[PDB]
Amino acid sequence: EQFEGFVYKTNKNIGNKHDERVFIIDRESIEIPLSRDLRRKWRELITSYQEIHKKEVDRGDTGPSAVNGAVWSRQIIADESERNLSDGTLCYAHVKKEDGQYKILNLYPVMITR
RNA sequence: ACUGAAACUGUAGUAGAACCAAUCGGGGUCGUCAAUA
Repeated sequence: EQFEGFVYKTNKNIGNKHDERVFIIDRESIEIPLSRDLRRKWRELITSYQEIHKKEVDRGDTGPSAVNGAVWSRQIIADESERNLSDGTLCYAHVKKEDGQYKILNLYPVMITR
């Protein structure tokens, strides 16, 4: 098949990583309201990712504290703007179809995440 | 159809009385980290 999409890239950020992702926009879609609680959760989540490694990246370390050869995941090296959840930014949404609606539980920067 | 003269706006009086640059804070301490395939 062919599709349009956005490439979601995070760096070679754990050792087994081979492939980035392309969010296939072409085919099917569901718009859901972005509440303040979701966006403030994202801010708290991404500030966590950034602050916990501030000492690491100031030391000039290039990757995770116990996984050599990996490289910092994008949201960690990204600036304050990554916390902001601005228009057109890409996320993973944790979703379930409870009560007959697509409930969005949380927004996450990676598949297996903080 | 003759300019008056001569005479220190000086003398006495404290920009001061009162008010705390101060109140709280052990130079301390432990769990991961990372997201794919």
